[PDB]
Amino acid sequence: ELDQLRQEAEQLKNQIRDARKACADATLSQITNNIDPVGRIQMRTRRTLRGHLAKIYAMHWGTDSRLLVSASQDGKLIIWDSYTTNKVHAIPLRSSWVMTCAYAPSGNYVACGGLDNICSIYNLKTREGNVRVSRELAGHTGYLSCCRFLDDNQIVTSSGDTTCALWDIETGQQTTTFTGHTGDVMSLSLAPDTRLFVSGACDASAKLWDVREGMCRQTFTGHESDINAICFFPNGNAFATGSDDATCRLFDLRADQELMTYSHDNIICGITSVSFSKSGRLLLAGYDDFNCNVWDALKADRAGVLAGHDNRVSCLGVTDDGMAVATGSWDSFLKIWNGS
Amino acid sequence: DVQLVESGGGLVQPGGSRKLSCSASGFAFSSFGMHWVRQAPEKGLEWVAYISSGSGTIYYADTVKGRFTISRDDPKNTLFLQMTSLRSEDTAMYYCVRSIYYYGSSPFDFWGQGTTLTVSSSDIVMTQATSSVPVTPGESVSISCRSSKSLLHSNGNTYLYWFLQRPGQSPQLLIYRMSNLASGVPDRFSGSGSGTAFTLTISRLEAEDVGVYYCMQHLEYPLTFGAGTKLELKA
Amino acid sequence: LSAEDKAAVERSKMIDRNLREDGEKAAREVKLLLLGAGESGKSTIVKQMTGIVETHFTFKDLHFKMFDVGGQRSERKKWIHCFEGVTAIIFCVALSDYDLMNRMHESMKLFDSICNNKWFTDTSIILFLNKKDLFEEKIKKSPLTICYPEYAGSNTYEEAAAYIQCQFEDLNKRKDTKEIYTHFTCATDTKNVQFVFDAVTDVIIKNNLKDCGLF
Amino acid sequence: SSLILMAYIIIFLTGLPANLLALRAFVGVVRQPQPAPVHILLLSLTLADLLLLLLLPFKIIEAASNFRWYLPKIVCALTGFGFYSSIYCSTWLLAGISIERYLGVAFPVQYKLSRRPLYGVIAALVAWVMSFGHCTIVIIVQYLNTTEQVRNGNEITCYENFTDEQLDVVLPVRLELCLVLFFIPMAVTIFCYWRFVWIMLTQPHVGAQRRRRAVGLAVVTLLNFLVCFGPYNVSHLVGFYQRKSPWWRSIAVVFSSLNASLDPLLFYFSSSVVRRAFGRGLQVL
Amino acid sequence: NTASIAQARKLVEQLKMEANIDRIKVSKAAADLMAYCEAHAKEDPLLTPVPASENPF
Ligand SMILES: Cc1noc(C)c1-c1ccc(C(=O)N2[C@@H](c3ccccc3Cl)SC[C@H]2C(=O)O)cc1
Repeated sequence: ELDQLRQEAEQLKNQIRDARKACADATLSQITNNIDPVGRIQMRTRRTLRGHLAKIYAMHWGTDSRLLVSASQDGKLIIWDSYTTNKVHAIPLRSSWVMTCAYAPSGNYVACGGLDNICSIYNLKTREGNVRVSRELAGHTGYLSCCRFLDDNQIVTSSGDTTCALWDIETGQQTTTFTGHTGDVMSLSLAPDTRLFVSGACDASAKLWDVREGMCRQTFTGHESDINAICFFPNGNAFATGSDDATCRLFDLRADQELMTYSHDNIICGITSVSFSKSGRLLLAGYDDFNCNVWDALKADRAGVLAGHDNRVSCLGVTDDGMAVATGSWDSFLKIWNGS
Repeated sequence: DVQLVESGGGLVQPGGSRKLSCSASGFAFSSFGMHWVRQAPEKGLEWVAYISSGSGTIYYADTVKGRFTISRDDPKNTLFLQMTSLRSEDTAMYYCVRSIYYYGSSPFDFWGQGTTLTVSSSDIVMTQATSSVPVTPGESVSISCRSSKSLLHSNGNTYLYWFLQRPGQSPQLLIYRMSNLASGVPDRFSGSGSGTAFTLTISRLEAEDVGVYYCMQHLEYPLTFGAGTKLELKA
Repeated sequence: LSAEDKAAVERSKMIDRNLREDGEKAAREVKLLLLGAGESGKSTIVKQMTGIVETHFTFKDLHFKMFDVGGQRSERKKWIHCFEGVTAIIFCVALSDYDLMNRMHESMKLFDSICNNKWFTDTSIILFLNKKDLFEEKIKKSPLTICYPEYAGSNTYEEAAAYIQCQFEDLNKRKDTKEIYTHFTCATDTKNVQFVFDAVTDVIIKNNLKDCGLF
Repeated sequence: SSLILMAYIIIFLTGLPANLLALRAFVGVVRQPQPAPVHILLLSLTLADLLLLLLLPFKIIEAASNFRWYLPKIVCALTGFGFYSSIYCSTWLLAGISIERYLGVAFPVQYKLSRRPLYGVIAALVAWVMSFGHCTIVIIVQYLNTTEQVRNGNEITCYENFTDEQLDVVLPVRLELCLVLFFIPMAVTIFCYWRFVWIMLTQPHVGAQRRRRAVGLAVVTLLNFLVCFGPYNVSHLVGFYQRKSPWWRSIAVVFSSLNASLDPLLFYFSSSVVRRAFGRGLQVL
Repeated sequence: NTASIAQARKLVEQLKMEANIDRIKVSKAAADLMAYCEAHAKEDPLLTPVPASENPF
């Protein structure tokens, strides 16, 4: 009987909540009071990158912390040289409605996708001087939202069909299909070990999946709106969640509950991109008020404001070594921020 | 399949004119830079001219400056080298070499087959080691190289290129930027250096590894090839 | 800069020329978005001129791009901001669906949300009330009382069609800055492309005055 | 002459600071992606106005001296050359902007499809060549006919006192400048604005608020052209008939200087309230 | 119909396995996060600015 099963679901939810309360001894705010505050952090732009003729929707850093890839609505992917502000490549796209981009760890391939429900993958190390597409991944019903590279043969893709999937390069088939999300998922972040990933959906829930098997290990709730971005903590057992409301939540995999909430009354705009620092002490989150806010990951106190864009910031990026922060917005401008 | 075919060679009287054509097929010719390298009979290699992708950047060697002019036809995918006032010192095998900004550098990975040409009648100097080194399979061979000016730029990049010239075959690039390995090159080749002194080490030797080794610098333009080290079988 | 550094810099400048050429060409193309509700005459007007289908046609030496997002089957508000800034929005509403909760109430609800959307506060809406031929044969027996209960007019097509058009005209609160164009088309109609050209002509005029700083 | 001095400083203290904000805003647009031909004309107009404002202190020195004072002779020739040629350069540039506005409403499809920044460069250069070319030809003939030859620095026209003989050559030149450099732009500007106003008024699908903010601005811009540049070139026709240099030319130049200050204000459109919000926030800080 | 029953039983199985997992105390998890930040603080360019000589922007 469906009614009995529905009632049993509430009982299981109550048991999980009771277990979470039992393991909740103290709060991170109480333990962090004795540590020295970070203070005020001043960030100044160093290199500004121009050439895009439309709003920038995605931007991913390379492994060498020098090459940068950005996607725009003009239908072109530009490989930027951060150090010298140069265009290594300009990959035309058959569809000018992309909203995601990815950089392979080896740098040989660059992936993109959008409303065409195709995750095109382009080869950058061709014998010829041009960038040629390698494989067109088809099988998703909803719009492409995010794509991440685990290796040169497997890519994890999250679409708008409330279903994530893991693809293969040699064969355009879905090796593993992830199901369980009741709403649209518009972001995805991969763990450093390339074994688990967290997807933020429209039902204000973050789900942790395993690549090898495909079932949901844990589920995280607490938000009141659709989650637009998510990013794994440097350590590996935590992640930061940003939603359409004006708050950011940090969840711990081992605790399986919310740790600390970053919010203020002066902010009434959502977060479009969430990123961390190399040491994990600094939390950087974009906002729709044309400003990027730097949050303390341990004290929930603001450290600095990155206000250099005249349009909404859509993507955020921190290099592997943590020596630079790249911020992209809808003003077709890319900026790199660093301390002094 | 990348292919470069050179045509337009033959007997030329002194003081005459001749045009060399290098046809490019199998790759994007518009985005690829082109170079002309000539090899005199039983002598080494020397740079001649270079044309950029947009044909707006052109350089010429001091010897062939003014007399030689280079042009390209992107729609026809054909390289042109018009020559005037040919002397007896221009008798050499001309090679068309493609270049592109790849991996942060401009390698010379692909070389043309070349065409015969007989005329009947401040620069950095790269000093190489002895041009006669007897080698045997299974041994490790190190080839030394020297430069008058340090090749280490302010960006931490050293501009060195190593080329292998098989007997009767076009030269093939092995090591570029003194540390990187070109595509298709076996891992047995290693390169190292610091400023002016450079060396190339081969771990395992093979019968197909014989030939003449050349070293060139891409620091300034004015790319001077080395004297050339020849490897011969001991037996 | 070194020898190869200058070549890399020159290569970037060549891409800049290509980007500028592509951007200028793309700026001369009028972008249109098709938002038919449940295939309510959406496919009967494409021939008269995969997730997203792009239709390209030229009228009076003007390039037109038509985008169909009816097959997305996802959340509308997650990608409705990507189409912000289009020249005009083409809306297709059937007229024979009043008899068939109701099929036009969904169209009215869908029209209300997009017309009042933040990203489309100034984009022109081109309503296409097609399937008017079937309206003649359906209004004779089935009246408009089933669809609209607050109807006092007769069963004549002249006044009943205006009532349906009127109900789609007071669904926008920003009447002082956004204007909705309404037309009654059919399968045999051949002037539908002409109406779109006149509709986008006004938008170009407003953009032309914006560029010169007058407005 | 007492009130002539006062008006010059008012233009200088208002036109100069407003021009820098206008120049900064217009320079960015040209450097912004996809510039429009009208934007280049707007940038050229500000540069011509700034050139006029730069030489304004030289005019402030005059009309306030006691005869007498310090003033060089080469400076008089150069100051008058730059000041008056900028008026004619702005006159042709304003006509160019009026041409672009007319082609917008009249031929929106053709204007969108066939607009390139190159046309704006040519239109500006025609204004540069016509305004400066006529003055340079005038200035070289002056010294070529003066006792001191083989130079073009000029030694006359420090206070425009032609006594009894040079009047036979200035008046024909003054008439030519008015009929060519003014009447031709005036005919184009009047016709273009008259056609533009009668087109937007009868345009069916235009909001009521849009028409009021468009027809009113066009009339004001047309009125500024006929008021600021009116008396200065009318005196050229009056001088020929009267066979003497009119005495009210100094007042007419002040009206021309009003256009340099007023032009940034005409371009201080809805973005101005953003500056007011920016100014209000700056006061709080 | 049968679709609701199949969906309902899948959620119950999904929730049952999630509940029966090992969990650690919040304080222990919070301490681990603090330890990682303190250990890697010296190698964080964002938190600790680097001099212009070693800064490649
Ligand atoms: C005398 C004489 N001999 O040969 C020529 C030729 C002239 C001669 C001199 C002056 C004029 C003359 O009225 N101008 C010219 C001028 C340009 C630059 C600087 C000063 C002046 Cl006065 S253009 C504006 C007008 C003015 O300033 O009102 C006409 C003709």
